[PDB]
Amino acid sequence: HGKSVTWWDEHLSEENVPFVKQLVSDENKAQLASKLCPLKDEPWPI
Amino acid sequence: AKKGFRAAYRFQKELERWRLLRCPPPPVRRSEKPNWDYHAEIQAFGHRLQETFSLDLLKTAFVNSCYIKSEEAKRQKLGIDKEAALLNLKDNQELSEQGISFSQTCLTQFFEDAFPDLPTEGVTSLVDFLTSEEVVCHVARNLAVEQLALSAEFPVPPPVLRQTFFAVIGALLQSSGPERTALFIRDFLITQMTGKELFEMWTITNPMGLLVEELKKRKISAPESRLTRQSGSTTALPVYFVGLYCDRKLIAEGPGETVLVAEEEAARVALRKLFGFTENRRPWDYSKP
Amino acid sequence: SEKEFVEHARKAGLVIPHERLERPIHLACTAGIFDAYVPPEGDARISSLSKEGLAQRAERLKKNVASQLSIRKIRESDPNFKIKDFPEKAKDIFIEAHLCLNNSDHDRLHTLVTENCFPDMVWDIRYKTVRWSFVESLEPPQVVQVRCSSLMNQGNIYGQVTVRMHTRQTLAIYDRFGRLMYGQEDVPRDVLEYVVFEKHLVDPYGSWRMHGKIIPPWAPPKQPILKTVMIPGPQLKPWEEFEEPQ
Amino acid sequence: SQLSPTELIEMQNDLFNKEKNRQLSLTPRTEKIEVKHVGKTDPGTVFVMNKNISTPYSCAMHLSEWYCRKSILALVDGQPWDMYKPLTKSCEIKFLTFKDDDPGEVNKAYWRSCAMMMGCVIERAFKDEYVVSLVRAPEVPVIAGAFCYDVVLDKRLDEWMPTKENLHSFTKDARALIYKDLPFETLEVEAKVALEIFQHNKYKLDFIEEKASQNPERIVKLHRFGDFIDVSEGPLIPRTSICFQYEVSAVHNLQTQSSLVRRFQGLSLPVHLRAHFTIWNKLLERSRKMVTEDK
Amino acid sequence: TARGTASRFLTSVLHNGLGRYVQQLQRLSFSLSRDAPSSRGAREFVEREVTDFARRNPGVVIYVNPRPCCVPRVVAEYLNGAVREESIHCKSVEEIAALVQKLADQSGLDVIRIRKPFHTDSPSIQGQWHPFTNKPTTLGGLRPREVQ
Amino acid sequence: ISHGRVFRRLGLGPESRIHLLQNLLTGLVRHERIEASWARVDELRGYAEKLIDYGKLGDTNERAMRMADFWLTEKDLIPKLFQVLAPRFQGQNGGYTRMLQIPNRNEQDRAKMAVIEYKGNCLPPLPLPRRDSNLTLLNQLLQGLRQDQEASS
Amino acid sequence: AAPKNRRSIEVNRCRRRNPQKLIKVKNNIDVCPECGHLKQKHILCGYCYEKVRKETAEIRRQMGKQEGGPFRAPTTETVVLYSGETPSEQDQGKRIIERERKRPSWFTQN
Amino acid sequence: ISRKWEKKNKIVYPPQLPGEPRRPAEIYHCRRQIKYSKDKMWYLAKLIRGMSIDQALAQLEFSDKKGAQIIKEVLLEAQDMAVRDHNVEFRSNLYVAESTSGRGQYLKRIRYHGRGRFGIMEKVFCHYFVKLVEGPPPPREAPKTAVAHAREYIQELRNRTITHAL
RNA sequence: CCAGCCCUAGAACAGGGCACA
Ligand SMILES: [Mg+2]
Ligand SMILES: [Mg+2]
Ligand SMILES: [Mg+2]
Ligand SMILES: [Mg+2]
Ligand SMILES: [Zn+2]
Repeated sequence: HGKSVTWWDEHLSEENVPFVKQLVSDENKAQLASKLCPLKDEPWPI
Repeated sequence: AKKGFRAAYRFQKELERWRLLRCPPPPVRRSEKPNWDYHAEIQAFGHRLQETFSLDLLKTAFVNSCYIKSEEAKRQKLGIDKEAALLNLKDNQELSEQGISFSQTCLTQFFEDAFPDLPTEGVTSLVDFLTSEEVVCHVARNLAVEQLALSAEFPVPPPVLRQTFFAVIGALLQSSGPERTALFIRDFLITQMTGKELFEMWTITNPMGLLVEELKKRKISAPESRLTRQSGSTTALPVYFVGLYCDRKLIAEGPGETVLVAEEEAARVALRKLFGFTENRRPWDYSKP
Repeated sequence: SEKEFVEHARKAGLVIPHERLERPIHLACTAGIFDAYVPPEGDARISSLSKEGLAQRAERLKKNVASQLSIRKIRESDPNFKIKDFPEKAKDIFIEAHLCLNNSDHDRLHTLVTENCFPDMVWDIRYKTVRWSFVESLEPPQVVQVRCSSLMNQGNIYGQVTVRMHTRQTLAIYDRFGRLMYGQEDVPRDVLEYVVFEKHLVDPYGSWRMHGKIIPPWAPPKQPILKTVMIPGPQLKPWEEFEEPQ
Repeated sequence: SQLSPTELIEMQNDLFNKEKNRQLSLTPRTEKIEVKHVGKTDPGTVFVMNKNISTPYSCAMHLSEWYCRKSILALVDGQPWDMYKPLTKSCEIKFLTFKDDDPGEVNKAYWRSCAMMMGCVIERAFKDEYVVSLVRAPEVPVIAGAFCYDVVLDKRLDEWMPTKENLHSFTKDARALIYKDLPFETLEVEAKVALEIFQHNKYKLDFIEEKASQNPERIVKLHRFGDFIDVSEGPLIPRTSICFQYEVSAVHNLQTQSSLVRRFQGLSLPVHLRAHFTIWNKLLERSRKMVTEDK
Repeated sequence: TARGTASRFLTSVLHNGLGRYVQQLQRLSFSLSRDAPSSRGAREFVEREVTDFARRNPGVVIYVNPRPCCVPRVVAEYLNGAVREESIHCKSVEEIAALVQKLADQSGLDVIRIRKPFHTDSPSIQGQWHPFTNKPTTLGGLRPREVQ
Repeated sequence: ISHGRVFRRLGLGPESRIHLLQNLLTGLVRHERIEASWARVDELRGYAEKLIDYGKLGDTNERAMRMADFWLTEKDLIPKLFQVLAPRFQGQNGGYTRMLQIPNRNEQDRAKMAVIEYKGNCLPPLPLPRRDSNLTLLNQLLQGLRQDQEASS
Repeated sequence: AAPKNRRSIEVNRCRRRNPQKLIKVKNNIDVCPECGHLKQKHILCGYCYEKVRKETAEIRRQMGKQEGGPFRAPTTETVVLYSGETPSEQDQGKRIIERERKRPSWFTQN
Repeated sequence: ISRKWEKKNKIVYPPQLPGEPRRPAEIYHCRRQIKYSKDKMWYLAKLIRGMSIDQALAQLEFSDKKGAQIIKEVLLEAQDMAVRDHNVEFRSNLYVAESTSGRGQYLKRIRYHGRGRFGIMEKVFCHYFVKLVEGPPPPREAPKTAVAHAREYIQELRNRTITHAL
């Protein structure tokens, strides 16, 4: 089985690529917003 | 053009040798080879073993039913009347059966009088190993019985080889005495047991179980497996020594890679010590009583 | 340094050396068949009756004046020529030719069959193993027609005899690797052909040699091949488009 | 009856083999069929195939290995067709891949194949003392984020649900099953023999009956790969190893007035359409939800 | 050169000599000529010493073939199936008898280097050395720095 | 060291490179689709974009007039440049050209060749590598994810 | 500089069989879904490009035959049409090329 | 010269008895007097050794060597021969068992250097031999695992014997 | 994970980027 190489743009569609970009972008934004207040969640003893 | 004939003939010999190395021909029959005389070969086979056979008995034993069938097929293919002499070959089935029976009985009796502690299954396995296809075929091939056996399929498959060997045994039994045939068997079959082990041909499955059964028979309570010495426990190749103690008395000890294999080896050693087949046993007496 | 290659294989025949031959080409047989016998499409059912086939064959062989005059010319050219003793000899020649093709005896096959029958029966079989046999014959071979070609430029007469043969044969054509390719060796399948033997009458020796093998147009198709065959599509150029036939 | 699971597997395999031998002996001779290739790549191609012996997989082998690698489904002139199903008569064939313009049929076939694989894994990953019965393969469209399978467990297993460790174990079992290439064989049988083939699952018997009701000739499609036999609609993929990425998302216990059935959900992507890590995680998180579609 | 040639251990065919001795020479075939001056020694040997040797060794089939050949040869076929070919071209009767006695006393095995001049089956009488056969045991089998 | 550079060396030097790019740009303006070496086409892309930007700037702009006079060798292209290519590209900002790498040349050089083409030309469309249809498996799963995201809001 | 000794065949093989000099297998090969030929995933199909090149050569040959002068370039837009086609209202006012061959499948009307 | 790789294609085997396994078909082919170089052709031969015919043709289509088209033509001719002459169905069921490249008869020319010195320039020519076997491609040998290494090492430790002991 | 496109990274081979625009 000579499997070929595959990147993330090969199998996607014109209507799915921007959706994927937005779905990862807002995900990263929400993660950085949730990690924005570390002193109130569970800080280690200073 | 280099004038000469010695170089040319020697190079022809070299080319023949290279052709032999390249395409090996199938083995041809020694009888079909040019230099051959059947009566002389029979007499030489009789005289080389320091025995006094019977010529008719040997000619009866060295024929095979497959050879008879092949000759009958050739007769039917050629169209000649051969029912006068070809049907009177006296196939060696009865001689082979007599040889098998006498050899098995004599080997069983020899093993019983030599090792009294050998169980029934043990002596049966020993007899079957000494009369198996491999040992009998090796002995016959070393005695050149294969070359004198009149039979098709010159490879002479192991069943035909063993049948012919035991037919020779039966011919010896009918010609000479039973004691002489027993000495022949002792000299040409028991020699294959020199240096061999009991379990290599017995091939038991539960040595510890057989050992505890033998101890129950010999009125011994139970063996205890104990670690005597060890060389490394976390190494990649551990070495353990497991000993068997009956009433706090060491009866056998075995080394191994793991504890289970070491205990199996200790059980095997204890079984051999109980049955008497030990490396320090009496050598087999090869003498003339 | 000035060294060049040689031995350039080329095949070019020219009319000047083709016509400048000192000796004309001696042919042992003719090129092809002049008068092809067209059998009626009712033989498949007529062969079911024994006498209703023999009577029709005898009548058709007797009433054809061309066959009668050809037989008379063969008789007057060479004595000891009988029509009744011909079918057995033809059957034996056919069986011997098949056995020779089985045994790969090319010299005997050349003695039996002619120069126009040998290639068509040796080309695609020279590298295959065949196991042919003869089991039975349902209908005896029936001499249908006799023709004669007389070329007067050289005074050469060649007589051809057509014989309908209904045989029961078993064919098993293997391949050069040893695997079975065409059919089984134990199936006695029936076949019905027309063997056209040819003999040169001016020749003093005159051995009867098989020349042609005619099959009826209504004959059943041959047995299927054990393998699967793929027919490639039309190789089209880039500036060409495909046209689907209807 | 007192029958071990291995004994049931052996009996099913033996009966399927007997039916297959009967189907093969139904035709004593090897007839020649003339198959046209109505595909887009090589038009006008003709194949001289064997009746009930040659397969569209053999047709792809005749064409080129690229077809054997790409083409998953076959369209025999009016309908889908798996690769390992023998041809019947002369027809025309068109191959169908995953990246085609109308790959809906191939997607549904891959869905059914993954559902059957998950069902086999669930059936053979549980203990012997417990009873486990596969109901059917719920035909959910491609828009649904997962393929589901209905399983009825023992009465004593209606309390616990498989945890993350159990889901990972199921996924490992599915991956090990995929590792060994298993061909999917499809056979056309009758309900009269399917009933005695199964003989144990009342739900499977009812499913066979309701599928043969709509069939005027009482024709049931059985599918079998390796040692497992199951009935499902539509053809299947030729090979198992085509399923590259495979996960068991979660399970949903639905209760009815008769009994409760575990609805196991799985996600899968072939080797031709494998996705990225984040894409696979998002699709698995979507498959984590509930899927409800019966009619 | 040991590395260039083969090697084998000192073995005996069919454990010869243990129960009874068997002459390993099965057949001995001479091929000579009647008029060639090179076959003088072979001719004189066949005249004089073949009968005494045949009487001394009954278990060997002795073949003699006068044929139009130039080099007198001797082929010894043994019980193991080995075929040893030697040339007796222009050799005196004493040398012929010496070669015949040599071929008779040979065992038929290959004439190559023998690694061990001895071969004893089970040489482990009374025990074989192992790294624990001479070290004393401690109370309970404790390791050097192990506390119980 | 070749850090922070945008122009690649071609021809026999700077002036030879300018002349080669000028000839390539003239051929491109004349034929609306040409093919050359991959590096030459990648270099010509920006010059063609700038030439279209200058042509859209109007006819009376003498700067763009003399720029086209220098670049377009065949003077029968300047009226074409100002009255065909520039007018048809008004709403488009930078999507004027299309460059695609073709298979290597059949000659023994085996060079990396590309084809550049002005959009909206009167030529058969190149076999552009298109995306997969929305009916594919992964595209359908992504459409389902998108529908779920839209229903969540 | 001169070599001091002849390099043996063992070292010769160890040098000219190293994976650094062996031709690597390219795994980006795919088939063209249109015509069924072979192409790479980042390169246009050779067969389709050859078809387009032949058609473009024919179109340019005809449009150059229409212009009997070398420096006679069209001042307006150009449109190519095939047999069985008529210029519409959006196609009027432009230069027109007429081809006897039918419009192929890949060429869109637009 | 020598011509045996072509004569190897004319051997005939005895018929296979009923019950024996099917022997796969073998097809030998060769191209003589190629203008390419011996080593440069051997590189492509080693590249396409052991691979399937389909993947070999796929690689040769994109290979930039001049011998790529040569070997592709040779493989196409060999496949056509195996399909037509030999009884080998499923034209894509072949794999390259052996693919070698040897030298042939060269030509000598004078290559001038200067100062009245010269060199014997050798116009090279190479023969390309190929063997196609009907059947699936053989699997690639995987690297030896740690378990196999440990087993072989334990076996080598166990196969020891007390040398010069008896 | 490395098809392809860039790099203040680089002979080749390597390394870092290609979602906010
Ligand atoms: Mg000078
Ligand atoms: Mg030189
Ligand atoms: Mg020199
Ligand atoms: Mg990188
Ligand atoms: Zn294409």
